[PDB]
Amino acid sequence: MVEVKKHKFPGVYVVIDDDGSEKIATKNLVPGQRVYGERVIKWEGEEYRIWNPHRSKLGAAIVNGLKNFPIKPGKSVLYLGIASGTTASHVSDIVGWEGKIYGIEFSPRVLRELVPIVEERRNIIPILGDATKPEEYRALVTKVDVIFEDVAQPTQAKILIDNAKAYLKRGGYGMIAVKSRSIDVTKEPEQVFKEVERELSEYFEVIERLNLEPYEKDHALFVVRKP
Amino acid sequence: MVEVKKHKFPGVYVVIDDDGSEKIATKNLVPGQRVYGERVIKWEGEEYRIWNPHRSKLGAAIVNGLKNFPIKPGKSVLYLGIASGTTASHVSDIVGWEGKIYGIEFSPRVLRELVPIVEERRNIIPILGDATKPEEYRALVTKVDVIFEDVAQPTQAKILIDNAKAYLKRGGYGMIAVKSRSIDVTKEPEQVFKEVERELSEYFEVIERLNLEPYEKDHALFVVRKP
Amino acid sequence: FISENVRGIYAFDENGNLIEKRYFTDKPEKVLDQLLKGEITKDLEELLNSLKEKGYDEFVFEHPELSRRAKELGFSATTEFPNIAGERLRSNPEEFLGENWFEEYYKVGVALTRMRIQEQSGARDKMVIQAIEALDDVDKVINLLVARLREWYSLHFPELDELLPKHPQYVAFVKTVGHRDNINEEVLRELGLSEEKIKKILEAKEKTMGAWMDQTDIEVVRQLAEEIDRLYQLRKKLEDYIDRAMDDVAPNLKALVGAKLAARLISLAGGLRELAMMPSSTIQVLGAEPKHGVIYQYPAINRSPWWQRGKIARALAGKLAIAARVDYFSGEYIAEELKKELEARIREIK
Amino acid sequence: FISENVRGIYAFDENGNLIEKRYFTDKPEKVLDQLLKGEITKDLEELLNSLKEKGYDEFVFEHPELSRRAKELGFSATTEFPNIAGERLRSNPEEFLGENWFEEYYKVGVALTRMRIQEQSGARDKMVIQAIEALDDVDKVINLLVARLREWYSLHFPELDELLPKHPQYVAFVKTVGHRDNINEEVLRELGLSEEKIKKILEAKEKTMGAWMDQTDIEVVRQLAEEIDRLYQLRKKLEDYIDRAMDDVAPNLKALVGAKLAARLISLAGGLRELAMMPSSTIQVLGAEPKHGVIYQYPAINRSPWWQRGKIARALAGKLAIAARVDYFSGEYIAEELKKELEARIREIK
Repeated sequence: MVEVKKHKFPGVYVVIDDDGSEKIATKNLVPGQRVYGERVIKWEGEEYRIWNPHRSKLGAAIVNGLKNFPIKPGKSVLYLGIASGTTASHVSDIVGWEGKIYGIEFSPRVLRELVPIVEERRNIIPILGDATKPEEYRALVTKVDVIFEDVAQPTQAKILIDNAKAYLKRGGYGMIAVKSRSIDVTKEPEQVFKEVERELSEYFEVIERLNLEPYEKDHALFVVRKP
Repeated sequence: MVEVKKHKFPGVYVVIDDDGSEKIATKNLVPGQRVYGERVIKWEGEEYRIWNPHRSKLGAAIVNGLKNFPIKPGKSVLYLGIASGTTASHVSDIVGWEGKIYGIEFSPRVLRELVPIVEERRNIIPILGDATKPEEYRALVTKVDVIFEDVAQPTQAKILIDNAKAYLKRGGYGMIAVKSRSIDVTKEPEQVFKEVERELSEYFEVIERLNLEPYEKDHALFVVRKP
Repeated sequence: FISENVRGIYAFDENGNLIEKRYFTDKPEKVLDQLLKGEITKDLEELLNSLKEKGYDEFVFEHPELSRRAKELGFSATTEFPNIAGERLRSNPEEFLGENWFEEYYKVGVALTRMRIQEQSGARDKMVIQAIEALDDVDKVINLLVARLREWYSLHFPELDELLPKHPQYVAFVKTVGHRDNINEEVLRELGLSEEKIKKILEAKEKTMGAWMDQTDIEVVRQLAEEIDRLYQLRKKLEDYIDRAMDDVAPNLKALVGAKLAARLISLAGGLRELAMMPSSTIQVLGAEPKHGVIYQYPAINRSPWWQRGKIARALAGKLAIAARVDYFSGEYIAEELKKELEARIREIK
Repeated sequence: FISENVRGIYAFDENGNLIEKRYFTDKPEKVLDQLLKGEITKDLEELLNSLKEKGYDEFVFEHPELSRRAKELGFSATTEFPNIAGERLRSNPEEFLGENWFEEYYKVGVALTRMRIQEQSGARDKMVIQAIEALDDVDKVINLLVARLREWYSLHFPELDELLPKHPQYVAFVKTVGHRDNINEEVLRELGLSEEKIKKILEAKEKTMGAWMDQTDIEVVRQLAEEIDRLYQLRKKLEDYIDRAMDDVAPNLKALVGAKLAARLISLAGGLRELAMMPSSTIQVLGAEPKHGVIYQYPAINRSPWWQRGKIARALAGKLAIAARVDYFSGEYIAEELKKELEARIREIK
């Protein structure tokens, strides 16, 4: 009994199947292309990719009732920590052919998997780089609407600010998935999130904060806006 | 009671000193120059070098009453086995500034000693070469009047003939000091000299043969003429 | 003032008005792969020289290592990021590259990434092990030949042996100056020897009890020197490879103990798999048995007294275990967390 | 037809009439030092090409190795000594060089001799010993590195190891073809591999179970190959030196057992002096102890059964003793007598 329907956010689709459960999904921008062994269902001559919240943080955030979702069609996003492109393949679906995605990734063997995908998904520019040194990829990107960060780095906070005060369009959005134990393995999660939010308020206008449980332990997706 | 007097051969001089003995000598072409620690005596404003028959084969030959001596002033001689130039320094004295001497010598460390001497004694051209391969020095010499050979080589005989039929002026002379035991250590000296003379007669007109005793054991200086 | 984009190097004033652009003259990837890291290239220079002859003495790059290389090259420059130049260039791409500007960024971007990333392989760890083995082998031959060089050239200048105990120097001497009679003061200077040593040498040269060498004798010994010199270059190439390949093979391990030490662990273990299968305890004493524990070369450990060491080696082996695992499965970069933790626990040990 | 003199190469017809001379374009010594031994030089060639375009297809040199190199170069030539050319050239020197013709012969003559003769030295035997030691050292490194090359490149083409058991080949392959995907038939041919092996290789290449290498991985291994290749060149240079120096040091010894074996004797003995001080008995077993007697490598000995050997080794050691003595005192060339005698006594042993 597969059935698809629109979702609050443009590009995102809701879908309930056989098991009666409801799931998230997106419109496959490159029909026939699979990125991470995702589940795909044809609605009506069109292909939808089931956005698995267990494989994507952004996914879990949406599933957990995320309020603000800056990533809309035609938007330009600077994705720090693009890795293999699992969750970035969905923002591709969303952002669509008018949207642009500058993906940065430090680990080459990881960034390598995404390269073949961007051939047909010329939506994303896979860039090998280090989010702590934004200059080293200054010639490869342009000011973006949204910055999406998901890096295993203690410096996480400044990274978003550094990259924002260099590539984020003023009055632009920023989404960072923060892992408490990445910043301070000793401190308490709630103690940490309180500081990451403070530090972020010194430059941004923290517009939301959502926990990723039960999908992620001690993780929090923040969304902010550039003054 | 030193006293010098002329000798049968031009360039050669007889001399009797204190011990009453008589010796051979030549007119030092390069006054003040000593080649092998020879004895030098000033006659009258002029220098004479005592030609030691114990250090030179040609010397012993003259001292033993050699009859024919083709090496005269102004003559050109192709000396095979020039070594250090001991006996060749005397033919230089004789042959004089109009005479020419192409000295061939296989052993470089030996030929090296002569090089400094030929600087002022520009009478001789020290040539590093192998008398068995006359071609390998064809560009460095010209037809000569006399060929003087003194090489420790079994092939001794042909060597003189090879070099003669390539650089000896027709009706030209040739002098070879033959060491019996160099040709055949087993055969008898007299048996050997008989063959070296036969072999030499097939191309030359053997004009003389003189033994070098008591100066050299089983040695014979032959002189021949090119048909 | 000075920024770059996927097509070339642009120059802007103080008002955001172009002054003089300069498109790359070699493949954009090849050029950017240097300009990005702060290195100066052919085109960047000409663009500068040209701005000079146009009444410009002030320059500001978006990358420090660049401006640093710039000034020491003659141009007094500062460093600001993002500078007015790049801000303009990144705000209005179409204004300089066209309507299909993003498709260009995409082209070069991808090209540059394929350049920088090695292609997949099932044995690159094995390949890193051979390079490390080669490095050791090369060190063994350098010594064997350098000894031969010292013993041989000392027949002609026995005194130089002790005055140039540093092999690279001794090698450069023989190769450069050759016969002991070419020893000037400017050549001994051009080798970078302390003015004092230049004295002990020039002095030892006049009293030298060594044998005479002629041109032929000297040339053969220089051939030997040249070869030791080419062997020193090979060594650098092996190091350079180890460093690059370790990025594909074990980036986490490289970030923790450096590419060489990491490569060494993998070699002692027999492969990255093997390394990932070991427990902290085994990594702690890996490669040694008087030799003990190769991970003891870790700067934090070495600079400490034997009694403060073991504790640290433990903390390290525990981090290396995690790094070896993630490097063997995903390659995901997590060493920064790993490092923070290890750095904090080492401060406790003190 | 074609002969040479101290100024240049001349050409004469059948009547002794000059056709076309050609003065040397590099120092006369440098040129003659080759033309004399039969080697062809720049000037000799042009002179030929020029005679060709003048209706001449027949040439006759005074040196065989020359005419031999001539024909295989395209010019059908014979060999006659002395040929009409030289006979004229040596009979009337003034007719081609002037009035001071002998002073020219003297100039070049001396120059050529100083070129060919090494300057005096008190330790050239010591210098020969180091070259021999270097040769051994170089062989040791070639093997150590070639092993490394085989082990490393086999990660990408394990099959090639056994198909090219001859190191120089294996080295040339890696260096020349590089990545296993550059294996054509013309490149494997250009390496001189038997058409049959080219099959076993091309075949093993399609079934190759080896790992993938990218450009970076391959380049580092080629660097290693290049270096092994430069080491093979150094080796030749050491051999070439040993050969030249032995001419100053021990020409007699060189003529009897060859420059390398001679050099080896001197090294085992510790110097030419030491060698001269030994008796036949000690030379007979010099350098060995299963290894025995280095002089056993003597071709006449080796090609004989163990029971015919000792006798010969004795005759040889006796000749080597004489040669070592005269080489150490005068350097006078007597090896031809020495050889005749030894060759006669060896015929008795049979």
